[PDB]
Amino acid sequence: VDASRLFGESPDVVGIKKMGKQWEAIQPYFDNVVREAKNFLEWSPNKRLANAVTVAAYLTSQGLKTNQVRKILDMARTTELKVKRGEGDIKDDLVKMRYLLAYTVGKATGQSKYSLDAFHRILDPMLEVLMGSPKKENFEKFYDFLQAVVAYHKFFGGG
Amino acid sequence: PKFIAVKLIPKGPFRDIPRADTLFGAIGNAISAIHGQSAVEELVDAFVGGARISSAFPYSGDTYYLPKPLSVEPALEGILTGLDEEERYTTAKRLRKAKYLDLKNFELALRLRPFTIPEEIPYARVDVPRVVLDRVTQDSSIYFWEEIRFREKSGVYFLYSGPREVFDGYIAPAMRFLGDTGIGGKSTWGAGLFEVEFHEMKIDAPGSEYSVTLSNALPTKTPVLWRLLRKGGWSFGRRKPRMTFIAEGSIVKNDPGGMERLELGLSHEVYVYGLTFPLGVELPEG
Amino acid sequence: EIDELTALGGLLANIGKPVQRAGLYSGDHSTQGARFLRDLAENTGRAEYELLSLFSEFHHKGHMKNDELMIRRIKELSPERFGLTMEDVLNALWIVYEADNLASGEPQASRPLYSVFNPGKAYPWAELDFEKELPVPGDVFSIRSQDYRELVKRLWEELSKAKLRSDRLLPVLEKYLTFVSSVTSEGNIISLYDHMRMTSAIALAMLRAGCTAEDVRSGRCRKEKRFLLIEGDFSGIQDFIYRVSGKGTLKYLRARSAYLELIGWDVVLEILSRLGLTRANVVFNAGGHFMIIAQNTPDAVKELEEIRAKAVEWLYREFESDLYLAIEWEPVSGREFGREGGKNLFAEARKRLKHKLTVRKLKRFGEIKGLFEHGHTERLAECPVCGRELPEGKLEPSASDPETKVCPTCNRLVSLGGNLPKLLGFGRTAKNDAGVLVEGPFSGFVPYLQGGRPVGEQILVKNTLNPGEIPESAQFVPYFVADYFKKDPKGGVATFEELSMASTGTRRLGVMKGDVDRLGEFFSSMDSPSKLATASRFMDYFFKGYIGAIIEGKFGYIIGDVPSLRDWPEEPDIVVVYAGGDDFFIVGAWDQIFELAFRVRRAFNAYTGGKLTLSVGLGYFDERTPIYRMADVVSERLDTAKDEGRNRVFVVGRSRPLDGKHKLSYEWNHYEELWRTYAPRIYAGNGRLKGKLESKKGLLWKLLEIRELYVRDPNDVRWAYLTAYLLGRHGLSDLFPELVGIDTKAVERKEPQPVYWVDGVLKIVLMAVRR
Amino acid sequence: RFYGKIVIKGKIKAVTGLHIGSQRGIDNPVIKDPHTGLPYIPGSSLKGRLRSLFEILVNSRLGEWREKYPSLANYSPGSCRPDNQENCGKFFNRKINRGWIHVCPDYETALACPVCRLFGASGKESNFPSRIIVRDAFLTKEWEEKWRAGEAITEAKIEVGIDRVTSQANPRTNERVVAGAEFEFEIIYNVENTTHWRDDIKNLLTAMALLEDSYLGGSGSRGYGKVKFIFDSFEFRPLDYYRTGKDEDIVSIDAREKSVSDILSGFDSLFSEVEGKL
Amino acid sequence: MDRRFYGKIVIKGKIKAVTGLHIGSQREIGGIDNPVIKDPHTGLPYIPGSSLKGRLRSLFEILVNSRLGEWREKYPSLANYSPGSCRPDNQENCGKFFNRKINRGWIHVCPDYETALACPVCRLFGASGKESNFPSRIIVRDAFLTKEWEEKWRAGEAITEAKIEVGIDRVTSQANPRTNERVVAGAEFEFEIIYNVENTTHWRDDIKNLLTAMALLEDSYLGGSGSRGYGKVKFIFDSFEFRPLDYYRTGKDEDIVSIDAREKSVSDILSGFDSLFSEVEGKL
RNA sequence: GUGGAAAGGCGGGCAGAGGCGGUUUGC
RNA sequence: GCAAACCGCCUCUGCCCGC
Ligand SMILES: Nc1ncnc2c1ncn2[C@@H]1O[C@H](COP(=O)(O)OP(=O)(O)NP(=O)(O)O)[C@@H](O)[C@H]1O
Ligand SMILES: Nc1ncnc2c1ncn2[C@@H]1O[C@H](COP(=O)(O)OP(=O)(O)NP(=O)(O)O)[C@@H](O)[C@H]1O
Ligand SMILES: [Mn+2]
Ligand SMILES: [Mn+2]
Ligand SMILES: [Mn+2]
Ligand SMILES: [Zn+2]
Ligand SMILES: [Zn+2]
Ligand SMILES: [Zn+2]
Repeated sequence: VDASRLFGESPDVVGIKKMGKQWEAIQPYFDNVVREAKNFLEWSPNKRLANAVTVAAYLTSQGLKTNQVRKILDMARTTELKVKRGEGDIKDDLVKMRYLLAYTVGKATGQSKYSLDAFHRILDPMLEVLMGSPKKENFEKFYDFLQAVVAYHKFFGGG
Repeated sequence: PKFIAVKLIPKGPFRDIPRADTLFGAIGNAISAIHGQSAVEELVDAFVGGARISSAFPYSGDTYYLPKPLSVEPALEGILTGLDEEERYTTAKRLRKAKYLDLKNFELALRLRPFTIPEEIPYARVDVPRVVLDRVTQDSSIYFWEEIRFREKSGVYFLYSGPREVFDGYIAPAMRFLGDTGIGGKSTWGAGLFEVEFHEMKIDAPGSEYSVTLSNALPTKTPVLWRLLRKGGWSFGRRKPRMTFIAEGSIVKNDPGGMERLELGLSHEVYVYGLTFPLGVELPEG
Repeated sequence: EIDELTALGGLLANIGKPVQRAGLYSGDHSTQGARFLRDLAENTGRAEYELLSLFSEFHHKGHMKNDELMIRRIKELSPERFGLTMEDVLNALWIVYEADNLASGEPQASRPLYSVFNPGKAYPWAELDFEKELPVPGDVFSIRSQDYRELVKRLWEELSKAKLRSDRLLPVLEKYLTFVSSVTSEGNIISLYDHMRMTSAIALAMLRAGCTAEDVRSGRCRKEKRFLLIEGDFSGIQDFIYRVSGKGTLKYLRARSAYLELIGWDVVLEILSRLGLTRANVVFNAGGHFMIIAQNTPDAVKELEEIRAKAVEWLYREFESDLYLAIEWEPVSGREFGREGGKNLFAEARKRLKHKLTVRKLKRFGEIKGLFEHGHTERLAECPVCGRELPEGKLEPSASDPETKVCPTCNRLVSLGGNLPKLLGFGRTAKNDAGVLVEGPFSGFVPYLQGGRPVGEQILVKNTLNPGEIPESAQFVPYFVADYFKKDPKGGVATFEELSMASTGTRRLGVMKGDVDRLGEFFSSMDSPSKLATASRFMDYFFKGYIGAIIEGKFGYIIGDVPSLRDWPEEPDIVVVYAGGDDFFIVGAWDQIFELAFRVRRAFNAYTGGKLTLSVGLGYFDERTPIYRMADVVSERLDTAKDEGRNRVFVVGRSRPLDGKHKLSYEWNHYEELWRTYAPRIYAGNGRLKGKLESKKGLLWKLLEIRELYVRDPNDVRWAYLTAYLLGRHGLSDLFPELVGIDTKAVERKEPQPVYWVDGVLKIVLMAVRR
Repeated sequence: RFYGKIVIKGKIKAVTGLHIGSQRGIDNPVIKDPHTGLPYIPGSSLKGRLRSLFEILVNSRLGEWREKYPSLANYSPGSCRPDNQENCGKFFNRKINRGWIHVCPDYETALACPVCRLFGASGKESNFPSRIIVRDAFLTKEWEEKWRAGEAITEAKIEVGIDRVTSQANPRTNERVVAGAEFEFEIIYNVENTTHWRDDIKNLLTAMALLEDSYLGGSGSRGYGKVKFIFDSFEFRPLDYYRTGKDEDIVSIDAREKSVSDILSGFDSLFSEVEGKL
Repeated sequence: MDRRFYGKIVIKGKIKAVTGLHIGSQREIGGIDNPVIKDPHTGLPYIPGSSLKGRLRSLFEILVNSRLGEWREKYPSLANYSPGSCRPDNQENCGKFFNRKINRGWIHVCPDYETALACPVCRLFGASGKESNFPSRIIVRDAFLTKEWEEKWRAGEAITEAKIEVGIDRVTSQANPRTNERVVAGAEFEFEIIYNVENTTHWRDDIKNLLTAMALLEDSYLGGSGSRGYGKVKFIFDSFEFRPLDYYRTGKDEDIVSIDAREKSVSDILSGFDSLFSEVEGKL
């Protein structure tokens, strides 16, 4: 019933809002299918919004405190300020983004391990593609995906 | 026939799509400014013994629009015989109501063939509100002023037939002066300004005893099918009396019109452009 | 006279049908129709009802046999008491008999009048009084004899106190016999009035044509062009009325529509009172467009060309090529009225005549002969209101500001605009009389006030069928007009600056314009003159009569529930500039114009049996925009909702992507479904929002900025997650749940998103809270 | 009589935000192109703000310009609003609908006034046209390519109104242009008389100097103005140019010069070829 | 009636946020709750003209409210005002000093032109009104960062921070945290106030009345929760200049320049006002 | 020999009031 | 041997006035 409620593009946005062990594997195999999507610059279409609904649904069932993610959300913010005719190289700052991402999972101790497990599992294979990459492209598709994770985090009852 | 399409590429909003009486008033003010009084009389004598200009018509990116001839409203049962009656009524109602046609559909409308309308008119009549402010107390006084706001690649153009030395000596210097001053409207607000390009238009018009006018004509005899246009403008502050033109698309028969002179109390005499721009057309039985 | 006895012959011969449905005597209503008129001649009547009972007894061919049973009864009943001859009174019965078949082209039951729009739905019997009763064609009920017994009782009262004369009996029969069927059959949609109004029209036009009793007996009057269909239309009405400047705040502009309708009646009644015809010969007169059946004599063709000459040459002197009246005529025969074989002949003669109206409007003032010839006239100026070129010296100071030098034909309309509450019609007399405000092409009209005695040979009375204080030697012409208007604390018409200061929300002017769609195709299904006359009054009565009864707040169960911001008040600030024909133009407060657009059109869905629709254009403007600009926009917006799926009502000026997939006009069933969901979650009633959303409009104002990212390009999906975040932190996950996710089926159906069709429910409710 | 058309080109730099309203999801929209939605500065909003600033400049110097300009002797400093009659002895003589504005009523008086000679008058049986043409300043192509790239060009700023006693807040929203937006302006002076054309340029460049320290449109006193003119090139376009089309007009060069570097710091040094052809 | 022009007294300098500054907007997906306003082009915070011109007016209307028996002998149209507000009786114009309902607040704005010509508040900040409408004489422009705080933004220093505050429930000792972005203390903006000299009779007072409101602003706060630390603004003046009428016609540097580059805002309204503005009085 | 000539969508309005990064006990 | 339970926004306002 959990994989049947998660169709290709958008089966139900408010249907999953009213809905533990059902999507404990159905969303996680889809998060592994999101982890199978190693090329971030592979889906200009609705698939980014289709993934990020299923990405943020597996994490809203766990904690995923936004105030701990804001160290990365302001890291994607201040470097998007560097996109708007400020710099041309975020190579010295995506490593700083990945340094604080290890500091993100390295600080949150307690019951927020499996929430930060999939948060470590999804972003970092896309960031390794972003290592030797341009920044005007392959990052806009990443950051529009990065906005869509937090946007459905609040819609399904997070904070 | 082969004409010369004088394109006008706008540098702002117009006040109205110009007409043939307010292009010849604008050209005659241009020749009186850069040549003098002795060349305006040579200009009026060239439109009598020679060829003339048409009204201004819109375009949109090498799709030249031309007015729908009035020859097709009595024909409109016979034009659309090959259409089923569930939509033949409303096809002919949007076709009788139309105002402009493409260059291919104009050449079909001259021969009484099935043609289509355009979906996008290249401008809009927008109401920009202005205000009047006191210089001491900043007191507002709103009034409403309407403009013609064109699209990205669109503009207006008119046609010219005649000899070349009349064009290259009078009309071609007039359009470079009139690009920096305006064509009607509040030209001190940067309204009637444009750039100019000279091109080549070819129109397939059939040969018959009837013809359609592509300009305001002021006919001498009575035309065959017409659409009245009652206007009269201004001339150096003096007001022109309203005169009964016929709009473009009207059908005349061996009728050249005639430029009428007026007095108006000025030093010179004021000519109102009453000549026609004929292209052949096919009619029904009346 | 045989003239007044033929017109009152065919009009008063099919009477006797409603006493057969009531059962007052032994049947075969030609027998009872004689014994109803002959009974009326006894008690409080003259001896001419004794002779008008011959017409109601020698038709349907049941008595006119062997040409001798007619003589034995008309011998003792003496025509010598009046002036008629034995040959003459026998001649008029054959004229009425032939005219009965020329208007129908065709039992023993009691079956109602079926609707001309749906033949499967029928009308209950009602009065034509335009109060409390919208006749909605419902389930077919056999009308009881207790209802026809009360029809005859009200009719017996009214025929006695009315003068035996054609202009006095036509409003009597129009009140009572409107919703009575002519021939009691299955799906008969011809009214009994419109079969008697069109039998007396053909019968008098046969007498004027000169055909006699042997031209009827031998069939000579059929297959010979002895009839003549007059049809006339005004061209330039939209440029005539609304093209005025920022003067005359809605009292003048409402008097432009009343003065144009007086030009219409001054030409129609000039044809009737000069060809010898009656008002029954008018098939219809609906919206600057009329149709008259006349006679085909060379004395009439010579006189119609002089009526057309003097009317056009009048219009050009007064209205400088702003309004034209094309009048045409087409000779038809007796077989032309009825359907022959399977090919309709009456719609064919109506298309031959409509083609002559088309080719004459393309020759706009050809019969002037000084039209394209110039002329030196000195010292001319323009009226500041309407912009007509007059020689100054004819200009004069107005009554509003004495500095403004207006033309004399617009000081007569500001005064007439001030008397529209205090006006029960007009009196039509000669040009050079006292008391004449406005002048038509043939006759001057005097204002018939509330109190006073009228003057005029023909007295037009508005919105009633009752000659109250009219002299007994004058002609009564009843005409209807939609005359609802908001009043100020004074008695006069409200103002553009006063209607828009009682709108629940921001200050805008509400201007609507809408007409019946594909109506000319419906009028081609009519195959007789009586069926055309039935179909052209009921559509005319909706805009003439059944549009004031909507704004008064009636029709509660038939309309039901509509998109309403505030509840429907007892005094709606709504001004009907015009309604009539098929179109209406109504201004008012923009929060009640919007409700009335879905309240008129829901009432039109039940007036017709669902088979005809409206299409409404809507605009929201400033008060200080002039009405020549607030009409050219809505007429463009009316045509915008008409070159589309045609059932569509434009609502608000909306931006949309340039792909061609999106359309600016809501369909009617689409938008009304989008009100039942979206309104009870963000709106509560009377200008206020819901709970847990009070002072939270920063959601809803910025929600349109989310939608404007969709308008730039629908190829982006950025509006989908931005919707879910802004609804998220406010706790409003239940409100608007189908706006966060995209619709996968909609792209497969190639239709716009639900974020596209949510603008016109938000934007109306946004601006109807204080804004 | 016609001699040429002095063409002034350059850029308008919105150093602070820009509001020019229309009153039609922001409660106060700015004007926009009806087809694309790009904002623009009109010609009416830029000519009437040059005229308003220059009429106040002449109002303070009526008695001091009596000998360079005639028809300033007919006027007294002040408005005609208390003594409610048009064309009276005061300076703001014409009433349009509610406001009083200096417009000279005669051809031979507007030809001697410094305001109505340049900005034009209306008259009764006079109708003196103006000499400058102020085009609509649209966004430059550096800023339309930023518009196509998904950036925003107009923000939404939420001010408030606060009671001095209870501190009740009452907010509204004002859309204005993002600070920094380059425009492209255009002013075409029309040389009718060859004597007083130095005066009509030094008066036009004076009203641009006033406009840099004043505001253009919107609230302004709350910081919705701060316009700054960056000139690009001047032209002359002589009478010989329009007859034959051969490109030998006089081009004065100011690639990056101010409105103060152009008015006396270059006025003889740049227009020396323009003065030589008269 | 009789609006003139003599010059534009331009007051420049630098706004110095000694404690953290906060001027907020309404809501980007991830970010700090209650955000500071920002320039949409450069992505940096700033101070509006509206948040500075209205704040100087709000501190000055209250100071005139407390003296309606000392300014009124020097300023007419203060006999029409009795101290207090129109909050009890919901009329616009009565004898109370705060005589306009803006939407729900009461703000002293004079109703007419010739009434506002003699008010000490509304001759400087301007007014509105039916049939007569007195515009302002000062214009306040938006204060962006200085040039030395663009470099610190490019170097990577935090121009803002995120202070977290807790509204403690009194009985249960329950926390309730939320975040507040604030411009970091020591950050330095650049203000711009331009007084428009229209009458040479009364400009001595309108400069002193403008510096009166500035001296009240260094003692009060500017934006945000300034009763909890978020204010403490300080003015560092650069250049009092005059810009006479002959400046805009010639274009040479004919402007009178008063130099007080290292002085205090109360050290300009101090006795020595008529010494620093001695050359301005010689030009009128 | 231009349905023309002249006309600032403008004046006044603080995103502000209130609020200790805290307490509870153990796993 | 050392940390985790909970708390992440609450409630007021939201265009007036003039042509
Ligand atoms: N007195 C009136 N006031 C307002 N509208 C009216 C009045 N009388 C008629 N109308 C309506 O105005 C509409 C417009 O008429 P008209 O200007 O002739 O347009 P049109 O008939 O479609 N053009 P054309 O084909 O040349 O006649 C008519 O169809 C009537 O329904
Ligand atoms: N009540 C009426 N009785 C008879 N004729 C009418 C009536 N109302 C309108 N007409 C005429 O019928 C025609 C309807 O024209 P029009 O208003 O264009 O609608 P249409 O032809 O059906 N096309 P549409 O625009 O979709 O309504 C016109 O010639 C009107 O004058
Ligand atoms: Mn018509
Ligand atoms: Mn219709
Ligand atoms: Mn219609
Ligand atoms: Zn008039
Ligand atoms: Zn002047
Ligand atoms: Zn005051």
